[PDB]
Formats: sequence, structure tokens, C-alpha cells
Amino acid sequence: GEFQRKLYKELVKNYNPLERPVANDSQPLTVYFSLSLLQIMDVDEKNQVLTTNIWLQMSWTDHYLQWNVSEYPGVKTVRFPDGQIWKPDILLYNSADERFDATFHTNVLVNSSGHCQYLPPGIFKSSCYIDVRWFPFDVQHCKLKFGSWSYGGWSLDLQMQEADISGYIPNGEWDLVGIPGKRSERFYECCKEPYPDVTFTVTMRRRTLYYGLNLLIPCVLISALALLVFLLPADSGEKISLGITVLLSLTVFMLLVAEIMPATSDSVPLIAQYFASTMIIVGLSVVVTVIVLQYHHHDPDGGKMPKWTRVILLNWCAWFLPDLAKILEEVRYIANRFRCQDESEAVCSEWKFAACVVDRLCLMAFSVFTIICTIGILMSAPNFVEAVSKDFA
Amino acid sequence: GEFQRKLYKELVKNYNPLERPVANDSQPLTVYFSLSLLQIMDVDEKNQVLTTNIWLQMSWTDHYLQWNVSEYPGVKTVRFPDGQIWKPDILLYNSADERFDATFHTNVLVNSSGHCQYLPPGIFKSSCYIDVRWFPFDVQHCKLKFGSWSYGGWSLDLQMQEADISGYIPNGEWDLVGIPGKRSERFYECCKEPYPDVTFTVTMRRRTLYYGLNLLIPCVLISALALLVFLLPADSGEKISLGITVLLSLTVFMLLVAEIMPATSDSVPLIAQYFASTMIIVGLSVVVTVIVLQYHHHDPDGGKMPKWTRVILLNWCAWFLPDLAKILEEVRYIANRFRCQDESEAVCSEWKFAACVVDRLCLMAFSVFTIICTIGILMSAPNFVEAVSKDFA
Amino acid sequence: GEFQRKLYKELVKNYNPLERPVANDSQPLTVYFSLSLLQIMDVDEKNQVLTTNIWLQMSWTDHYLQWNVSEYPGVKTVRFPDGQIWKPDILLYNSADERFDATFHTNVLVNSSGHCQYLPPGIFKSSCYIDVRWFPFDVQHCKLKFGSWSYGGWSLDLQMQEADISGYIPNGEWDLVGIPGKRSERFYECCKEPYPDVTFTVTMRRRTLYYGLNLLIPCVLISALALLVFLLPADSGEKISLGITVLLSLTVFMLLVAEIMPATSDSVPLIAQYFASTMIIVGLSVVVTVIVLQYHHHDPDGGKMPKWTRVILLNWCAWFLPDLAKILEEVRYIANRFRCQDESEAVCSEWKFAACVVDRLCLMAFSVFTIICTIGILMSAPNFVEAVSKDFA
Amino acid sequence: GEFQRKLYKELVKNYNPLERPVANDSQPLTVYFSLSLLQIMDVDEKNQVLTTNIWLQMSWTDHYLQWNVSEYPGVKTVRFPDGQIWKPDILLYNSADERFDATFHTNVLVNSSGHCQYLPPGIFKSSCYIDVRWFPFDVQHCKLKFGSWSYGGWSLDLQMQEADISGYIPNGEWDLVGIPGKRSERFYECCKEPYPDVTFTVTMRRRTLYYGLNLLIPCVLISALALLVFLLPADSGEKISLGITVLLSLTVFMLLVAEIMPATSDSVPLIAQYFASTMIIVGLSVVVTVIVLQYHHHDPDGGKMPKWTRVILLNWCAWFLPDLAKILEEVRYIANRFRCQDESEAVCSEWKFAACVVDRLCLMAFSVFTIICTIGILMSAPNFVEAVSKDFA
Amino acid sequence: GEFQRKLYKELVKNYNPLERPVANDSQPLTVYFSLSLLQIMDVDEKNQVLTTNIWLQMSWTDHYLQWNVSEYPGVKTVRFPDGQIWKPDILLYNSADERFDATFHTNVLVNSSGHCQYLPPGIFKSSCYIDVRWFPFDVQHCKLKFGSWSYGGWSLDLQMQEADISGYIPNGEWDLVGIPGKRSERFYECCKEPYPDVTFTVTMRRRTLYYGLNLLIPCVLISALALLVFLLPADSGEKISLGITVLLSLTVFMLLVAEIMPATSDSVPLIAQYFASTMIIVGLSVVVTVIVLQYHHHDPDGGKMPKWTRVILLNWCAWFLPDLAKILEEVRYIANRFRCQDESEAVCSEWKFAACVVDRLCLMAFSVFTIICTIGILMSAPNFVEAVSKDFA
Ligand SMILES: *[C@@H]1O[C@H](CO)[C@@H](O)[C@H](O)[C@H]1NC(C)=O
Ligand SMILES: *[C@@H]1O[C@H](CO)[C@@H](O)[C@H](O)[C@H]1NC(C)=O
Ligand SMILES: *[C@@H]1O[C@H](CO)[C@@H](O)[C@H](O)[C@H]1NC(C)=O
Ligand SMILES: *[C@@H]1O[C@H](CO)[C@@H](O)[C@H](O)[C@H]1NC(C)=O
Ligand SMILES: *[C@@H]1O[C@H](CO)[C@@H](O)[C@H](O)[C@H]1NC(C)=O
Ligand SMILES: CN1CCC[C@H]1c1cccnc1
Repeated sequence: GEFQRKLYKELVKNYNPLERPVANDSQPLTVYFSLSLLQIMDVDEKNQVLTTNIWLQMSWTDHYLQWNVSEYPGVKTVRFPDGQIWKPDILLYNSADERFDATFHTNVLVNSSGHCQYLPPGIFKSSCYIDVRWFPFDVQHCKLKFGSWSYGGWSLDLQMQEADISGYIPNGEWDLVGIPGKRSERFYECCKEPYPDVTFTVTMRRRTLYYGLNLLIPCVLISALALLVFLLPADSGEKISLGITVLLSLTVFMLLVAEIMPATSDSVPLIAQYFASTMIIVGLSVVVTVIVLQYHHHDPDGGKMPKWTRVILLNWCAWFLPDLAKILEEVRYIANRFRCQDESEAVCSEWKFAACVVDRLCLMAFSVFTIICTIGILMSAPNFVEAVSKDFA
Repeated sequence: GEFQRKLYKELVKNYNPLERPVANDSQPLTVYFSLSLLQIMDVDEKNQVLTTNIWLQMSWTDHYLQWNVSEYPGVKTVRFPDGQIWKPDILLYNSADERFDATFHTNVLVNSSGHCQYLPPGIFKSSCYIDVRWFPFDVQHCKLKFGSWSYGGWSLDLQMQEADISGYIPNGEWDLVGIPGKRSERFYECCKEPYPDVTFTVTMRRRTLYYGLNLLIPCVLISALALLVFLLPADSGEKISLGITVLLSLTVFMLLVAEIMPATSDSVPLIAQYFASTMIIVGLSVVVTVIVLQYHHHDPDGGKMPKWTRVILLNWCAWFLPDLAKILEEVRYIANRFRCQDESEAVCSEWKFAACVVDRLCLMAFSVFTIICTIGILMSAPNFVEAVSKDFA
Repeated sequence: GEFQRKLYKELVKNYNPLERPVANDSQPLTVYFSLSLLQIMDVDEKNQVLTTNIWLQMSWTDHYLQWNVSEYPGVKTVRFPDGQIWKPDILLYNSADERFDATFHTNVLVNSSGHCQYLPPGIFKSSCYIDVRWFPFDVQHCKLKFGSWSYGGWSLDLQMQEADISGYIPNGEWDLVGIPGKRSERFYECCKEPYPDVTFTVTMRRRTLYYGLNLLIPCVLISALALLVFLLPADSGEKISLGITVLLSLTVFMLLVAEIMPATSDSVPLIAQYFASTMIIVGLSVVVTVIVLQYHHHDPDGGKMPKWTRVILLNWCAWFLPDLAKILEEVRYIANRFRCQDESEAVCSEWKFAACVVDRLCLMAFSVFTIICTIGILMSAPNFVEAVSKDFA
Repeated sequence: GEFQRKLYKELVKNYNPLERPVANDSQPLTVYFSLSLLQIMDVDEKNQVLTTNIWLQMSWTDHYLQWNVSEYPGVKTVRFPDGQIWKPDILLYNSADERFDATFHTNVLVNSSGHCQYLPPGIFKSSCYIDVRWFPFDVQHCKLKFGSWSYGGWSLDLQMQEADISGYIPNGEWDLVGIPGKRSERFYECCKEPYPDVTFTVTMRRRTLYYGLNLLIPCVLISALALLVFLLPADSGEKISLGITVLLSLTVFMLLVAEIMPATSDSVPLIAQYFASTMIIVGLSVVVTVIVLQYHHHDPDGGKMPKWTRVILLNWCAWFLPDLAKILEEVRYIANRFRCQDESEAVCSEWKFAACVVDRLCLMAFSVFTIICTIGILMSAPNFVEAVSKDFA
Repeated sequence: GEFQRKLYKELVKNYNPLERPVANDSQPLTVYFSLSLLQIMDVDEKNQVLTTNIWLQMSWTDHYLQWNVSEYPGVKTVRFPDGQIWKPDILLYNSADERFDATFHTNVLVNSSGHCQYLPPGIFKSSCYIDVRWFPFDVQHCKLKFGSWSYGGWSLDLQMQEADISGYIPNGEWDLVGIPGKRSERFYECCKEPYPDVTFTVTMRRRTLYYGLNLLIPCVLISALALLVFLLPADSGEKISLGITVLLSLTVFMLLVAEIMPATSDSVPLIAQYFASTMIIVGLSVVVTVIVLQYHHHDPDGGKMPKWTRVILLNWCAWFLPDLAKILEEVRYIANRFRCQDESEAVCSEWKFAACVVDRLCLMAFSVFTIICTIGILMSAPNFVEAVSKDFA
């Protein structure tokens, strides 16, 4: 209308977007900063990037953008575009986007008292440290650090307000615990001036039902199968084939959980340590079974030829467990061959007792590894039952 | 021509793109908003993003862009570029594009009555919740929420019109059910002002012929093969090899359907639950067959050594199913060895009866799992026959 | 020079880029539109996008950009940048690029008669329907639809000229058949005005030598191997192992041709149907061979226990194909055991006749499937020999 | 300083960036164009794109940007940004970047004589034809075609200078042979005017050490293994298992070299042809061995039942290579069974002679294929020894 | 305030962003350049790109942007945006980003003495040479080369300051050793003018715990298994199956370490050389075992038929290691068949002695290869223990 046109013509007279809008130049300009989280779009562990949907919230007071409502009846607010009035230069310090600023520039809304509001939307990709040493039951804290790039403490007085989560859309993979904020003043090598800073710490907790069904069940089944092959009597066909099958299959296909983790050499997930330990154990079992099967089975003393190992093995055993007549004489000779088969079965009994001792060693080593893994994963996080109480449902 | 030049010079005199074009500043400006869907370009389930081709439709009235046709004969419309006249700031709230606005800025067409039309094209990537718990027979509702970013209810009066689907190009994968819209007023933490909003709900239904041919046929064949190996008599070579082959092959290669689903731990697709249940069953079958095959086969009472299991197994069985003379005496001894072979075959008969009881257990557990899966997938969605009536064709 | 400077100063006096350059405002402005194809850079079937290198060609007449050559001797043409003169807003309607306009904005060349030429280059990604139901011998027609976004029939009079292919660089994968164009007037829901439109239909034909060598040879070899295993006598070791190997290997690795096709459930490629049919046949063969091998081989009447199947099988067969004395009596008993082995071999002969009947069923079903596949692929497209005449070379 | 400010104010007086800077408008403006290659960043064969790091070099003379050094003491050069003075519109015709111009716009440096230099940097992705039919010993020529888009021969007189390679950083994969340039005038369908053009042909030669160690050694080992299995006597266990293992493993895993080549059906790499030929040969060997092993082994005349094949096989062979008494009579009968075993071994000898004839056929066919492959790859390129002289080192 | 507005109006009077801000035009303008590293975001070996997060630091003096604080009380600094004052054109020469400049343009802060500071943030992708010939224990030096594009030594006097690492965030994969800088003057083919340059050399050291646990343990286990199969007696079932399993599995799956390395044919990682050598050795072992197993086992002189090999093998051996009566005569004949079995076992003993000689050859060749590999990897880098002292922890 007429009054809106007159007001817009008046307001921009002698205005300088460069100048900071304060009545007194010696005093700071208070700016209230806050955040509104709408969606956690991605939590990428390979590159360690958290991608979120966020509305910023900046509020301040402009001294020159004031008018009297009775003189311009009907108009109570005006809106200014990006390059027409002064705006704070608030940036995310720890950004991972190719462009350092990922906010869509919308209008600034001003009312009759010169109160400016600015709520730009954006999709922010920030770099945060991802820890999967406790996978799949882990809590992640990712920081978002916002601050003015070129305005010090004596010029721009940043203030913090509590973040808004009323419009949050729950994620199917991660459960939001909270998002608290902290305001602090930092000193840099640039210059002698404190710089305010506002940091929001998004805390997420994973939902373990999908990964549970995908990994825990076949992992438990494979561990039980390995326990069986440890308990299985040593034989050529079934034992060696099953051992090599478990070894190769696990060693090749277990990387489907390693492909979701970074290569950071700060710690190891407990599931990977358990896999590696059982892998070494089953490898030792298969090599020792092959040795006791094919290397030598014709004499009971073959394995115990050194006294040094013999003493320890014995201690462990004590601690744990006419012409027609000569043709019929050739029939007696094949009977003696059956007797030699009995001798070979006695040698096999001795070597199988040794192999069962080694198998019991593999067995209780594997069970101790499983026990430490499960006691670590059960009493790991405070109020762990919550997961089984909430996620498994 | 001369009149077009004169009109263009006249119209921009004293014009202010910032000012809202109304005769009375105290009354809202009515804007009619609508949509035109041309193509569903992608429905990505990994990142849960719907990518579509859309023409927006905004219509309003500009008070200052009016002229008399008799004074400028021949010219009936004018066109203005992006930054020369006032345009509504209509944005998609739930956007997933790196830039928050994905519309190509075209001209605004105005006629002699000051009626402005604006039809920008665009390719919109919006985030919507994808549910595959009913895969491959699922219906997806994805929302598109459009609204003015900085104009309240008292300034911009948004109105809704029915979406246009006359130019829709059918998709080969998804069948469009409808696209209805709803206009609602929301309250935010920004300020005391209602904000109008227009939401269009694109509803799609999957076409199951491709996935049917790709998955259902080999899945049915593999399930039948598993039924066979459950019904197959317990033996060393064929039974164990087939069981381990099914286990490993299914466990490794069934992820081709998991790679098309998100990791959201809100529910589980029924096909995955059926696969996991049959997987546990076949694993139990192979371990029990190995136990009854190699652990002990020299005595019928080997398996039934505890009374606690013996009573239950018995109840289940009742409920269901000179020197030459001594050489010829050694020939009698190998005949007695054949008799011991008969004794071993009797032990094998007992152990195979036990293994067949376990196999019947595996069999009817697997059939109950298949029955619940198929009864879930058959009577799942209302008017399910439509699929077989329309898609399979 | 001096005259160029004077002319450039003169020409832009009172010029309005917004105004349409016509002497009479009541008459349309004729614009000639054409295309120049240089390279088909990609034909992506997963997302169904054709990526090409194209020079547009727009020609029109500007009424105000005229001068007298005798007054400005030496200068015959001038060039204007993007935002300094009026240009048609010609867009590709069915675009798939994230930005809806993918043309590089070059200069506009004007000569002394006010004839404007505009030849912007670009790399255009357009969405076209890809049909692989006839793979690998398929012809694809992909459309490019260009038109003015905001200028109707009464304002901009679009005209079509034949496309230029003199600079085309042949592609190694696709053979260009032609690129004809058609101009048509459309009616939209926007408004009461016809809108001209120019559509160019790029027609491509695939080159089958690479895919031929990669797929046809091993596919033929595997089909011959399957024919062998169908013709092979039923036995424990070779038959079952070969059948399961073919089944698993084909079922897992045949997806290398499915990964190049979309998931559109409109039709099925004939190669996939043939693979699925032979897959079902070989699965039935392996299950029936396992049944006749291990389920029962001790009685000839085991398989024919129901009369319903017995009658049909018989009809098919008719239509197609002292103490020392007692020890030597135990030797007679093992001779009788050899006689029982002969009885078992007779049972095996009967069961193998049945299995060979089933194998002949599998065989001629597989050959009928191969016959329909090859008769479909041979007489599919008109002038098919061209391929073997031109591509295989 | 004062003189720099005065000079900058003077120089832009009455300046027109649109106008071509010549004293006489009837004469062309000579522009010297050259290139400086710094790094070959990528040579992608899948999409056939060469990505390089290049500094362009344009030099010309501006008539209006001249001054007297004695009047402005101390200032000898000035610099102008992108849109403030006239610059040639030099573009890469065969570009593959989404944006058609991939140069960073830097300043233009002018000295007291009005000599303008322009050296913009850039990363250029150009489309060139990649030929791998001679892989891994191939030489690639990729073209870069630069020219003025809208300035003809009578307006802009392009000239060529030799490219600069003093700052080249050697690549680990490709060895640069040269980069010669050629200037030529072209005629287009646009209009009646010649258009100058400058084309630089980057010539690269691959380094074969990495691919040598990765592929040649295991390929040679696998070929030797196939030669062994061809020379191995026909038997059930080892022969068939080894043949099927080689077939399946090679057929599945040899695509690691096909994944680095385009699908262009213009020619075939010799390594792929050799693989396919040996693949057919070994497939024929395994099928014929299975036939001679299990189809029939009870009669020597089984294989030679038709005279047509019998004559050729014979020609090839000629050209190449009381009650106790009756029980002991049953013992004589099992001795006769051993005699029938001898008869079966004679049949096996005949069938194995036939199978060894077929194996010799497979053997020398495979060796001829290897011989043609190695004679093609040895005497393929002129001065081939250079590779082994330079790359293998 | 009033004074800020007056100062901003005053400062831009007669200002020229093009002009270099010096009081004397004949003297260079000193610019201090420095860097601040915050995070090493990626070190990509496939494309050889280092992606880092960096704040640049430029400081200089502007002659015209000076004022008296007593005249403008309260204002001590002003800030200017990108295009309003003169800024150095400092670029990264060896950039790999699609756009050659990857810095976010922030404000320039000026104080009362005309001292300009400029600290733009950015994410820089620079191309550096990645060497993995010492993987996984390698030190990488990647260069960042910054300089003025169009300002020579006589105009812009670049100076270097030590980089800042006080805000560095440690990486989980790479350990930062240092980042020293060097300033040097270069001569180009452009022109006769030295050009200053500042180069920072980021030095990183890998952390080997993750890769250690992932690769070293299974590699050691597989090498031990290969040692076993070399030491295992030659037999049909276990020996050949294990050898072929190791060969195929290693040859197929060892590429998981090759996928993290470039294809540069400058050197070979020692792990790959060791794998290839053991691969050749085990291939020779399996082929020779198959030859000695199935080719000929009926005569001890079969293998030693040429004197040339016989002499060397012997030298190596010396250097290292009524009617009833005739039926019972047929029983004597099967006893003689057992004697022929003993003869065959003697032939097997001779051939197995030969095979064990070949196995010892394979064994100590493999151990020498392992010894050279481990002695290379142990005493490779100075102060190697640091890794095991710091990384393994
Ligand atoms: C606003 O306008 C009305 C009428 O002119 C006047 O009474 C009132 O005092 C004005 N308000 C201020 C703060 O001047
Ligand atoms: C438009 O022009 C004609 C002639 O000048 C006049 O008769 C008519 O009244 C005008 N229309 C309006 C609304 O003034
Ligand atoms: C162009 O200039 C010449 C000389 O001034 C004149 O003779 C000629 O008539 C002019 N052409 C036109 C169309 O006026
Ligand atoms: C440049 O300036 C000096 C002194 O004013 C004068 O002598 C000289 O002639 C001038 N050069 C030209 C080309 O005019
Ligand atoms: C700055 O202003 C004060 C008061 O006007 C004056 O005394 C002082 O000399 C001024 N400083 C300079 C360098 O002129
Ligand atoms: C309702 N709008 C859309 C989201 C924020 C809100 C708003 C309010 C005022 C200024 N900008 C944005």
C-alpha cells in the first residue's frame, strides 16, 4: 500500500549494511543464538560425518530500523533480503561440507521496535568422532560449534538459548538422548580479544534390533558350530572339512561388520577381538588335527618323542582324564593284518586322546573368550537393560 | 514495439520489489498454490529420499502492475525476471537437497488485470519414511510440505488447489495411487503468528513382477530343497553336505534383499524373519545329524543316557511313530564281524529313528514358519488380489 | 576502433532487455530452433538417463539492433553477453539434471540486418524410457523436448529445422540410426494459449560384439553342460555334485546381466526367462535324482506305490522306451550276499529307468525353452541380419 | 600510491569491455594461445575421460590500455579482474565437465605497451577415445581442442605456440611421450566464416610393472595348470574336479580385467580372446572326460559305434600314436570277477587312449592359441623392448 | 552509531579496490602468510588426494584505511566484505578440487593503523604423491604450495610464518609428525620476474594397530598353514585339496590390500612381493605333487628317466637325506597281489622321497622369502620401535 511504500523508502535512507547497528559504539551488541533440530539425516562412520537438518535462530535489535505505528497504520513488520541490512556472521567451525557455509539465506523480519529475527534453514554436515569399540551398543556425542568469525567479545555479545526439539522426527536407527548447549569464551593466536562460542552436543544411542537380528543370531549359531567341531572327535573327513569351512567362511565374510567401522587405530570393537581369538583357536585346532591325522599314526610314542613336552602332557593327563596248509597260513597272515589294524587303532586311540586334550584346550580357551566378551557387552553401559527394554520390544 | 517499450518504462516507475503488492496494508494477500507432478524419478530406500519432477503453481494479484489495453494496443501480457518484482517465498520444509531450494527461476507472467502467474520447474529430493516391513507388497506415503518461510497468516493468505496429474508419465516400478493435499495452520516457537501450510501426500504402490520373478521362484525352490533335506534320511555324505551348503549359501547370499532396505530398527520384513527362522531350524538339523552320525554309533543307549530326556523321547515315540579248523574258525570270526556289522546297523536304526524324530520336529517347525509367512503375506493389504490382477498380468 | 565504440554506444541507447524485439506488438516473433548432436556420452539403464553433448541453434531477428554499414565502415557484426539483450527462454522439458538448465551461456552474434544467432553448448542429461526386454539386441528411442517456458503461440512462433549430424563422433557401444524432429502445439492447464514445442527423437541401436563375446559363449557352454548332466546317468558323486554346482553357480552369478537392467516390472528380458526356466528344470532334476538315489533303493515297487502315478508312468514307458562244511556254507552265504547285490542292482536298474524318464522330461522341456528363446531372438527385429552383418564383422 | 590511483582512474575512462580492442576495425586481432601441462590426474577408461591440470596462456595487445611511464613513475603494470576489460572467449570444444567451462578466472596483467597476458588455471575433464585392445601395452592419444566460440577468422586471428612441459610432474601409471599441437581452420553450418582452432594431442604410454606383477604371473601359473590338467590322465576324482575348478574360477574371476575396460564393441583385447579360447577348450575337455568316464566303460566299441567317426579316429591313431568243490568253484567265480575287472581295465585302456587323443587335441589347440597371443603381444608396438628396458627395470 | 557511520562514509571516499595500497608505488608491499591446520579429514590413496581443514592467515598494511581514534571515539576496528577493498590473490598451486579455489570468503578486519587481517577458512583437497611400498609402516610427506598468482617479487613481497597446530584434532589413522614451511622464489616462462612461494610439508605416520589386527594375524596363520602343507606328506586327498584351497583363496582374497593402493608402477609393496613369491612356490608344490601322485606310480625309475636330472637329484640326496589245490593257488595269487601292493608301496616310498625333496625345496625357499620380508619390515624405518612403543600400546 501507500504506507508500506513510504516506510520502505524511509527506512533505507542513509543506511549502511556495513555498520553495526548500535546507538553507542563503545558497547557490545547482544545477539541471542539458538538451534532447532528437525532430523538426523545420516551418521556416516566411514568418513565420520553427521548430517542433520537444522534451523538456526538469531535475534538482535537494530537501532535504525524503527518507526511509529500510528504514522504508518496497518504495517507492523518489514522483511529485508540478504544484502540489504546488517546480519551476524555466524559460522559452524567444525564443518565438513565442501562449502564452509551450508545455510539457505532467507529474509530478516523486523517489527516496529527494531527487533530483527533470522531463522535460516540448512542441512549441515559436521565432522564428529565416531566410536564403535562398543558396537552395536554405543552412545555417540557429536558437537556443533557456532560462533562469529570476525566479531570479538567487545563488539558482538553472543548469548545461548536452549535448543528446540518440539518438531523432531524420530530416526529409525538412532535414538536421541539430548542436545545440551554451552557458551564459552576462547582465545586465539589471531589477536588479543576473547571470542564467544556456542556448542551443542547431540547425543544419540543406536537401536540394536536390526543389527541384532542380522548378526547376533548367525554369530551365535556359528560359535555353537565351532564349539561342536571342537567337541567333535578327530577324523579325516568331517573334522578337517568343517574346521577349514568355518575358518575360511568366517575369515572372508566377517568383514561385513568391519565395512561399517573406521580404520582408526585407537581401540578395537569387542566383537572383532572375539572373532580374531576364536579364529586363532580354530586354526590351531585344525592344524593340530591334521598333524595327528596324517603326519604319523603308526606308533603311540610318535607325538611324545621329547621329554620336555612328554612330562607336561603326562601331568595334564594326570590332572584331566602242506601247500594248502601254507595258504591257510596266509589266511592266518591276513588275520595278523587285522591284528595290525587293531594295533593301528590302539595308536589312533592314543593319538586321539592327545588330540582330545588339545581339543579341550581349544574348547575352554574359546569359552573363556566368549565369557569375557559377553561380560564386557552385558555390564558395559549404565542402565543397559533399557536397550532390551526399549529397542528389542 | 513502441507501446511495449512505453509500457515497460511506465510499469517499473517507483516500483519496490520489497513491498508486498496490496492496496490495503491491513489485509492479507491471497495466494493460490498448487502442484503438477510429472515423474517419480527415484525412491531410494537406503537414504530414504524421494526424487520427483514437479512444476509449482503460484497465482496472485499485483495492485501496481495494471494498465489499460486501449492505451497500449496489442500488448496483453508482460513478463518479469527473478529480481524485478515481488514473489512469494514458498519453500519445501522437508527437503533433502544440499541446497534447500531446488527450483529453476523462470519469468513471472502478468496480464492487464495485474494477475501474476509463476510456474517454476524443479527436481525435488524430499525425505520421507520408507517402510519395507511388508516387502515386496508395500504402499508408501511420502509427504511434500510447502509454505511461506517469513510471511504469517495476517500477511500471506495461502490457499490450496488440487494437484495436476494429466501429464504424469507412469513409472515402471511404482504405481501411483493418488496425491491428495491438505492446508493447515501451524504455530511455531518463533513468534505469535499462525503460519499456513500445504501438504501433498504422494501415495505409491510397488510393482511386484520383477522382484517376484527374481526372488520368489528361487526362494520357493530353496525352501523345497530344505524340506527335502529335512525329509532326507540321515547320512554322512549327502545329508551333511547339503545341509551345510544350504546354510552357508543362504546365509551369505540372502543379503541381496537386505541391501535394498534401511537399517531402521522399527520392524522386520516378514521375508527376513522367515529366512532367519528356517536358518536356525536347518542349523539345528545339521548339528544334530552330525552328532548322531559321528559322536557315537556303537550303542543304542548312547543318546538316551539321561532319564529326563529319555521319558520325553519315549512319550514322543508313543505319540508319533586242527590248524585248518582254527583258520576256518577265523572265517567264522569274520562272519561274527559281519554280525557285529548287523549290530552296528541296529544301533544305526535306533539312532536314525531318533534323528528322524528330530527331522520331523525341524520339518513341522519349518512348515509352521512358512504357513505364518504366507498367511501374513496373503491377507496383508486390503484388495490384495489387485496386485496379481494388475501387476503379474 | 572508433566506429566500433560509437556503434556500441549507439546500439544500447534506450534498449530494454525485457521488451520483445518486434516492430508490431500484435504479431508473433518467428524463432528458428535446431540442434547439433556431437556425442552420446552415456546411456544409463539403472537410472534411465541419456547424457549427450549438444549445441542448440536459435535464430531470430531483432528490430532495434540495426545499423548502416557505410556509416560504420569495417564493423559488420557485434556480440552481446547474456544479460544485455533479449533472448528466448528455451528449456528442455524432460530434464534429469539437478539444475533444470544445463547450457553454457555464450555471446549472441548480430549482423547489420539485426539477425541474431545463438549457439550455446551443453551436456544434457534427459530422462528417457529404457527397454531391455530384447537385450542385447535392442533399439532405443529417447526424446528431447524443447520449448519456450513463458511465451505462447501468439508471442513466440517456434519453428523447426533438421538436426545436424555432420560432426557426430561415433560411439563404441551404440549405433545412431537417426534423429528426426517434430513440431507440435500443446494445451496446458495454465491458461488459454497454445504452446509450440519441438521434439527430437534420438534412435540408437546397440553393438552386440562385446556383450556377445562376454555372455553368449559361456551361456552356450553352461547350457550344453546342463544338457549333459540331464543326459548323464543318475549317480551319487558326479550327477548330484554337477547339478548342485550348476544350480548354485548360475543362480548366484547370473545377476551380472541383471545389474545392467532396471527394476521396471513392465516386461522380462528373454534371457532371464530362459535362465529361470532352465533353473527350475535343473532343480527338479537334482531333487528327483536325490530322491531316487538315497530315499529308497531296496525294492522296485518303492516309487510306484500309488496306482494313480503308476498308470501314467506305465503309459509313458509304453509310449517311450561238518563245521568246515558250515563255514563253506557261510562262504555260500556271502555268495548269496553278492546275489542280493545283484537284486539291488536290478532295483537300481528299475529306479534308473524311472530317473531316465524324468531326465528325458527335463531334457526336452529344457530344449523347448531354448528353442522358444532362440526363435524369439532370431526373428525379433526387422532386418536382424544387419547386426551379424555389421556388428560381429 | 598517487600515480597508481590516477592511472587507474584514467584508464577506465570511456572504456567498453564489449568492444574489441583494435585501432582499425577492418583488421583481425592476433591472439597467441598456448598451454602448460602440470599433471595427468586421471585416465578413466569406464567413462573414457582424461582429467588433467592445465594453465592456459593467452597473449594479445590492447590499444586503449597504454600510458607513458615518465608521467606515472614507478608503475609498470596494472591488473584487471574478470568483467572489467575485454578477454577472448576461448573454450574447450570436447569437454566432459557438467559445466562447459572449467577455468578459474584470474586477473589480466597489462604493461605500459598495452600487452595483455592471461594465464587461468584449471582442471579439465575432456572426452577422448580409450583403446585397450592392446592392454596392458597400449599408447593413448587424447585430444584437447581449443577455440574461440563466437569470433571468426576475420575478427580474431588465433595463433599457436608450443606447449610447456618444464613443470610436469611424472605420473606413476602413464608415461608422457609428447604433446604436439596443430592449428587449423574449420567451416561450420552456422555461417560463412572460417574458424581457427588449436588442438593439442597428449600422448601417453602405460607402465606395465604393476599390472604385470598383478596379472601376468597368476595368468601364466593358471595356464600351466590347465596344460597339466590337459596332460593329466583321465580319472574321476582329480581330473574332473581340477577341470571344473579351473573353468568356474577363471570364468568368474577373470572379470577383474574386464572391469577396467569399456563396453565398446570395436575390438577385443587379446588377453580376453585368449581367455575365451582356452575356456572353450577346457570346457570341451571336461565334458568329453565326463562322457568317457561315466557314460559307458563296459565295451571298447562303445565310443566308435559310427563308421564316419571311426574312420577319422583310426586315421588319427595311425598318424599319431562236492559242495566244498562248488564253493571253491565260487572262489573261481570271484577270480573270474577279477578277470572281468581286467576286461574292464582293457576297456578303460581303449577309452583312455581315445581320451588322450582328445586331450592332445585340446593341448595343441591351447598351445596354438597361446602362441598367437604371445606373438601378437611381443611384436605389437614398434620399439617394444623399451617397456622391458624402462618399465620393468 | 554516529561515529561508525561517519567513519564508514569517509573511508570509502575515492577508494579503488583495484589499486595496490602502498604510499610509494616503486616499493613492494609486504604480506605475511601463515597457515593453521585443524584436521586431516582424508588421505585417499586410490586418487592420491589429501583433504584437510585449514585456516589461512594473511596480514598486511593498507595506507588509505587509517583514521584518528580521538576523532571517532569508541570505534577501533572496521570490517570490509569480499569486493570492497584490495586483497591478495593467494592460491594453492597443486589443487585437486573441481574449482581451483576452495576458500570461504569472510570479512577483512582493519584497525586504526591500517593493519588488515584476513583468515578465510577452507577444506582443501590437494594432490600429493602417496607411497605404500612400505605399507603398513609408512611416512607420507604431502606438500601445499601457496603463492600469488599475478603479483611478482617487485610488487608483492611474500613472507612466511610458522604454522599453527595448537587447535589440531588428532586423527585416528594418521599421526602428525610435523608441518614445516619454506619460502622460495621461482622463475616461470610467463615473463621476467621472480615469484615468491610458500610451501608447507605435512608429514604423517600411519597407525598400524587396526591394519595389524586385520591383516597380520590371518596372514601369519595362512603362512603357517602353507608351511604345514609343505611339510605334510604327499597324499591324494588332504595334500592336494589343502594346496588348491590355499592357492585359490589367497589369490582371490588377497586383493583387499591391493584395493587400498594405487596402480603406480614405481615400486611394489613388500607384502605383495612376499604373497606372490609364496604363491609361485605353493603352485609349484601342488603341480609337482599331482604329477608324482597320478602321472606315474608303478615304477621307481619313472621320475628319473633322464640322466641329466638323475645326477643332480642323486647329488642332492647324497647332500640331504587238484582243482581245490589250484583254487588255493589262486589264493596264493591274491597273496601275490598283496605282494604287488607292497611293490607299489615301495614305488610310492621312492616317489615320496622325491616329493619330500621337492617339498623341502619349497619349504626353505618360502622361509627365505619370509626372512627377507621380515628383515625388510623390521629394520626399515629409523626408530621403528616407536610404532610398537606408541601405536600397539
Ligand atoms: C506516533 O504518532 C502519533 C500521532 O501522530 C503520536 O501521538 C505519537 O506520539 C507518536 N509516537 C511517538 C513515539 O512519537
Ligand atoms: C482505456 O482507454 C480508452 C480510450 O482512451 C478509454 O475509453 C477507457 O475508458 C480507458 N479505460 C479505463 C479503465 O480508464
Ligand atoms: C548508408 O550511408 C550512405 C552514406 O551516408 C548512404 O548513401 C546510404 O543511403 C545509407 N543507407 C541507408 C539505408 O540509409
Ligand atoms: C613521456 O613523458 C616525458 C616527460 O613528460 C616526455 O619527455 C616523453 O616524450 C613522453 N613519452 C611520449 C611517447 O609521449
Ligand atoms: C587526533 O585527535 C586529537 C583531538 O582532535 C588530536 O589532539 C590528535 O593530534 C589527533 N591525532 C593525529 C595523529 O592527528
Ligand atoms: C514459519 N517460518 C518458517 C520456519 C521459521 C519460521 C520463521 C519465522 C520468522 C522468520 N523466519 C522464519
